[PDB]
Amino acid sequence: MREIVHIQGGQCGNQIGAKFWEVVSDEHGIDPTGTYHGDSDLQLERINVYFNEATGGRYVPRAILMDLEPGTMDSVRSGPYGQIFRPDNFVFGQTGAGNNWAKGHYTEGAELIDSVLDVVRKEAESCDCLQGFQVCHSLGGGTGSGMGTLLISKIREEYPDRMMLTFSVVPSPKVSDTVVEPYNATLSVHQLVENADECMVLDNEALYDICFRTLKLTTPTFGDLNHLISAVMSGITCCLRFPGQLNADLRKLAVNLIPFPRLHFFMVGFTPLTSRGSQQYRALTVPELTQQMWDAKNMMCAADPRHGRYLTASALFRGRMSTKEVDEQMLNVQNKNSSYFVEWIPNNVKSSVCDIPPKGLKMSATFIGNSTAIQEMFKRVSEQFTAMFRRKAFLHWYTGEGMDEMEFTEAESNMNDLVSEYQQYQ
Amino acid sequence: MREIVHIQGGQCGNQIGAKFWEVVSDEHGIDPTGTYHGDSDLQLERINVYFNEATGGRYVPRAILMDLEPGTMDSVRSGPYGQIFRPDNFVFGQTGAGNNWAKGHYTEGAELIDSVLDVVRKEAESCDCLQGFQVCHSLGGGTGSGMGTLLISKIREEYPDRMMLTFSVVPSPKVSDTVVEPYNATLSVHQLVENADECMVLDNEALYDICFRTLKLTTPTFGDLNHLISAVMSGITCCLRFPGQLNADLRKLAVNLIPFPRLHFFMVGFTPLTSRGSQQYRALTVPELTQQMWDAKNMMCAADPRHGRYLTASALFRGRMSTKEVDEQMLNVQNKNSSYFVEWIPNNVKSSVCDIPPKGLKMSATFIGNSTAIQEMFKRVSEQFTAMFRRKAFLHWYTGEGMDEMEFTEAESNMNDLVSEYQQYQ
Amino acid sequence: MAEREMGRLKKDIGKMEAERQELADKINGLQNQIYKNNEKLDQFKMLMN
Amino acid sequence: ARQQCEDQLNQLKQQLSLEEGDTKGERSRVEKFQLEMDRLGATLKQVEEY
Amino acid sequence: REVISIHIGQAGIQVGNACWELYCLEHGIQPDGQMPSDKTIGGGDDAFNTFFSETGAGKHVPRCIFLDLEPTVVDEVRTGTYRQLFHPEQLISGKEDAANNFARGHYTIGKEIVDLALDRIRKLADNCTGLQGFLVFNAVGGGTGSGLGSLLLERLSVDYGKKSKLGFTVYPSPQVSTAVVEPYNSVLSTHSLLEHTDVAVMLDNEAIYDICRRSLDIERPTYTNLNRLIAQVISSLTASLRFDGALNVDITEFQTNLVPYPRIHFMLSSYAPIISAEKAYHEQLSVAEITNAAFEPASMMVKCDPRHGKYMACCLMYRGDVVPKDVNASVATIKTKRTIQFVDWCPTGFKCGINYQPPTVVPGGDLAKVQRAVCMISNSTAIGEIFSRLDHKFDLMYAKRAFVHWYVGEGMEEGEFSEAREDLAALEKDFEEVGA
Ligand SMILES: Nc1nc2c(ncn2[C@@H]2O[C@H](COP(=O)(O)OP(=O)(O)OP(=O)(O)O)[C@@H](O)[C@H]2O)c(=O)[nH]1
Ligand SMILES: Nc1nc2c(ncn2[C@@H]2O[C@H](COP(=O)(O)OP(=O)(O)O)[C@@H](O)[C@H]2O)c(=O)[nH]1
Ligand SMILES: Nc1nc2c(ncn2[C@@H]2O[C@H](COP(=O)(O)OP(=O)(O)O)[C@@H](O)[C@H]2O)c(=O)[nH]1
Ligand SMILES: [Mg+2]
Repeated sequence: MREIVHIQGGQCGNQIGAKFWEVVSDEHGIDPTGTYHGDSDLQLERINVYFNEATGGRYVPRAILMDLEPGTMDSVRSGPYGQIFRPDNFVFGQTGAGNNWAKGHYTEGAELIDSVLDVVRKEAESCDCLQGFQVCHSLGGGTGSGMGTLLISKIREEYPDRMMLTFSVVPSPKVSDTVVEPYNATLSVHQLVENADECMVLDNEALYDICFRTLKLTTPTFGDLNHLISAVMSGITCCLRFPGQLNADLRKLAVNLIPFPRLHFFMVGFTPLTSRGSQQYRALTVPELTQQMWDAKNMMCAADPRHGRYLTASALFRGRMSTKEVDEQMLNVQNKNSSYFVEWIPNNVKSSVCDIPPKGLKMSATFIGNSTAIQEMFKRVSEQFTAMFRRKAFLHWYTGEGMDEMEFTEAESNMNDLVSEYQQYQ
Repeated sequence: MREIVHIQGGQCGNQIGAKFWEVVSDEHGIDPTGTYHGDSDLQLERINVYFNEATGGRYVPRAILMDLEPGTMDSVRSGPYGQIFRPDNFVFGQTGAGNNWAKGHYTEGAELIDSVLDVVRKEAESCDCLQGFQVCHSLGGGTGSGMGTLLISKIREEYPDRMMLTFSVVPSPKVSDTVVEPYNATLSVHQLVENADECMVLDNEALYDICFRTLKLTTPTFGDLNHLISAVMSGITCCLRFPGQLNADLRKLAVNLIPFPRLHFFMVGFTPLTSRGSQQYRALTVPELTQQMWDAKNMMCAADPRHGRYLTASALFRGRMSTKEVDEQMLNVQNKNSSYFVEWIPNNVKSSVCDIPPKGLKMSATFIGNSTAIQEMFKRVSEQFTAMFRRKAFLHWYTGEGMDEMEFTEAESNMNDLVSEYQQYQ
Repeated sequence: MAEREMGRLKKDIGKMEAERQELADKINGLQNQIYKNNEKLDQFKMLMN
Repeated sequence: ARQQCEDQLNQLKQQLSLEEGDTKGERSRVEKFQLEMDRLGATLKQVEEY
Repeated sequence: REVISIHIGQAGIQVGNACWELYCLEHGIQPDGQMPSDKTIGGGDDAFNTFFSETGAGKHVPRCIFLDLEPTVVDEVRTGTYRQLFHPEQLISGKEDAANNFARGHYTIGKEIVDLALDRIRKLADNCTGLQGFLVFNAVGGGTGSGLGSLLLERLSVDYGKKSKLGFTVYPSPQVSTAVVEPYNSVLSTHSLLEHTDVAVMLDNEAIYDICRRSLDIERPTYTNLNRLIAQVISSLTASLRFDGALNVDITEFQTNLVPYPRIHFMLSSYAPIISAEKAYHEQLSVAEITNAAFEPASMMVKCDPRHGKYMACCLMYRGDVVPKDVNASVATIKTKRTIQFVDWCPTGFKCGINYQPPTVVPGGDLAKVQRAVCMISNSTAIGEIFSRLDHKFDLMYAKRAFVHWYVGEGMEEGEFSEAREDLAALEKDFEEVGA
């Protein structure tokens, strides 16, 4: 009865969501032909949260794709577990944004959003007890950020009190594959400050560092990063789909983590994230899970938690474990580190448990922290934006598209006041 | 007991009727050789509403074909389901109308209507308990419009108390098939409005758009437009032929849809309509059928159903449904947008339920709206008539065969005051 | 060429002038109906009190 | 003659563009007013039920 | 649904030579009169009945009369590749030519041959049941097309009247013309061409030379080349009565749809795609671009810019595989185009007839094999320019009374010279006011 409408913006969001739907279909035990081929009944009492039924037992995701190039949709169609998608959601343009955020927020929005909003409205009135939306995107590009941001604002204006999760991968200095990252990132986070209700920040720098350190892989392609993000995505929503001994729904997680309205940027991790070789040598206990949690070499964001203070933390465990062990481990960590955890919120950590573990594994645990160290990414993006905008570099591609130095200065000022609030509370 | 007489005037009417008899023959399970191979025994019970069973099992339909060129008969008798018509039902002439309403109504009608009435009277007196007449024709033609409405007047003068259904395909703004359509359209509508009991108005642009937007076809031809119109007609004539929880025959439909004697011009629609590749992705669920019915992109007219108000509406469902369900959405759709329905009529909509879904489906629905937004097509035709008659264009082709200009002036006045009386109900 | 263009442009401007007048009448009607409906809502508010 | 012809053609063109932009604005206002109409209708229905 | 055709002069009978060179192969008739016993191309026994009428066992005779006064060309037709096809009496040949003298062809010589031609026209309409109308092929740019052509035209009009008359008249060219005295015969024939012929189709020599030089790239075309595509256009406009299409319009519809006023029947003509044998395939051919080429003034059979005029009505005859949707899609873009402008006295101006039969290629021809074709025939006001320039040509010859004696000494007084020019002027001013 609880509802999470999935939306995938841009190529990065589309591929990440495709892997995520593969993961969720695998978890619920349904073939890529749409039918059900699982064993346990417990996979079937909560399919309605992430799958609409069709005639004949064919389950189809409640997902909507959005981009401007047919090639991404072609790739998603060609890939496995791609046919399950309803072809009534493959909405797209024919020109491509060109990473011109002004173009993707002012010049293709007017021709694609009037349809994508209709599709999302239909999918949101399909079911009754809406909890919210899950939008997967990149705050670096043109059409993954412009259209995604305007669409998030539209859903904000249409559903005033439904929760939006924005799973946003943020560009990094060492993974800057395009030259115009800051002009789009600043302008996107500008509006994501007002619009969304929780934004989880991801970055390819920390993703590659994890794939080189924890997994110690040799050739980590985009597929494995998408798999990591998808596993986190499917592990953060276990309480809605599966029974637990201490549940944790969306608004509970929010109201626990965010103290003040503007402070809704999170860093997320995952345990156990272990290499194939060294996995066979390790037995999995709750202290092991929490060590691999808190260790900074496991955060999926390139933000170092021991460079600041934890506002709040949250741990979603999955496995038939013991609540006394969970609570004592969390408080053990809190007593070990008495400065990295904020002074005026007693026991700022929140913990919850679910029964069914991810397939294959026996125990798992996702981690969401509202650390204040995340200001470093924002201040670095602001520094790069000021460096590029101090001489109007690349600016004409947006100035002739509709925006102005007034809006750019406004975005920079909003970033400055965001890091100001973070430093003030730290 | 009850009986229906089909009439086909014009080339468009003949093709539409051929497709209609194809559909009805498939539905009752008679093969194109005139014999019977249906399985169930709920079909022979009402098989006599259309087919006069002859000695030898040759169930021949009760439809009469009329036109001024044997080419249409060649086509109909050659095409599939052609060897079941009657040789007597092939009355014709060998001159041709050539789009001139004067030739249609005076030059050739005055000597072919005797032949058409002979067969019509023979069939009407061979069928005991008549229910009505229904004719499929083209308003922009010369044989289906002129001679058509001439026969309409003749038969209405003959039988007063038997109702008339006219499936009339009207001119179009975008697909301008002919040059002198507005003259024929005005001269046929001016005759019809007195003798029209129910007038299902159709047009080809609103069907091309359906086939290119909803059904998502590549080559939408007449072999598809006539199929859609046939589906709608069979949906109209379902309560007579089949049992159900809540019957509604032609008289019930007319009484529920005509609130004033000069308000009879229905916009039709059929649901469900799905793309061939997405058939098995959405469930034929009664709500889904309802918001497919109450749609603008699923009408069969150039007029915008949201560009005015609905006076009355009727919905004939077919299949195994639940009346509580059906009526709950019938009331919800009327409570939602209260500005599109007439304020001074509670219960704007009727919802009849049959109990045999059509072959190849699980359930279906046919919509018939007597809305006041239908006046826009009449306004377009009337302003075209002003633009032409302002210079007596093509006037000699009429005035040289038995016409005066008084008919033209009175037709202008009639169209003007009819659109005025539609307007003043708003 | 020039006379063709002016003929086409005159026809277009006449058609779109007519559409503009229709839009003006639509706006006037909508304003009147919103006035009536808001007055009715005020009456209903007082009745609720 | 032809240069005068084209000059008047151009000034008609600019006037038509002006009026076309005006009608676009009018259409936007009409859509907003339809929104307001339907919202007030819904609120009135809720109050009547109350 | 049968139609008979008459061919007068030399241009008429050569155009008819091309037409009956094409119809025989299109219906599969071997060029001697009998269908082949072994192979059966196409089908439909009634399909060929419009132009060929069966006789006896297996010989099919045409429905045309080739009448001319000079025997030099009728004898060539008699002895050529078509000897057993035609009928020995349907080839009427006098003794002496009209010699470009319109008066001589109208009064002296023509008076003793028009009745003989009528004696066979009547006996040919006797054995035809569903007669549709008459089709005349002639060039008024001489003495037999103008004189005898007119004489036969009005003598048929007074006798039948009800049956329509489709003419394909080859007027004198803008500049590239043969005879020196055309500006007399042209007006002398138009005076009786206004109010007698029903639907006239204007043809030019120069424009079709231009088409053959820019489309088939034959830098030195000839009368055979021109008459071949003329016959192709005739077949593409008469295909409706013979081959069954979804939206098919015969002679009566073509007439009642394109003539808004009594005497405004003066049309253009175009055909698409005229493409060489080598470029039959390298160009993408489809409805959109063939229709686009059907309107370009460089692809018009009469050398006059349609941009000078305002269209009143148009008809488009489609051949072969043409779904009736992209035709409307194309005419929508035609309406949205800017160069071509209609008249406000008509809001809907297209009649898009369609037939399911691809065009035929004559053996060893200049036209390639295409899966489809378009024949465009439209009324327009730009023909007033043609009549005005021809009026200017007539005035100079008349003010000096040149060449007049060759007429007045053969039977025509100055009154006809005066009144034909007056009525052509009335035609031109009527076109002015209608375009107004
Ligand atoms: N397109 C085309 N034009 C032709 C053809 N034959 C002749 N013409 C032109 O049409 C005109 C008709 O020829 P005429 O001079 O009238 O010869 P005629 O028609 O036999 O009349 P007389 O010989 O004078 O009795 C000529 O001036 C040529 O310019 C032809 O085969 N095709
Ligand atoms: N995880 C993942 N990241 C990607 C992929 N492709 C690109 N990226 C990164 O994420 C960002 C995506 O930008 P992009 O989607 O192309 O912008 P858009 O075209 O406006 O949607 C880029 O800056 C890349 O560095 C992918 O397939 N997977
Ligand atoms: N939708 C549809 N329209 C048709 C069909 N056949 C003909 N028409 C239209 O009907 C019009 C002519 O009407 P017609 O039946 O020929 O009347 P007639 O000329 O007197 O024979 C044409 O403009 C066609 O566009 C058909 O099968 N389906
Ligand atoms: Mg000669």
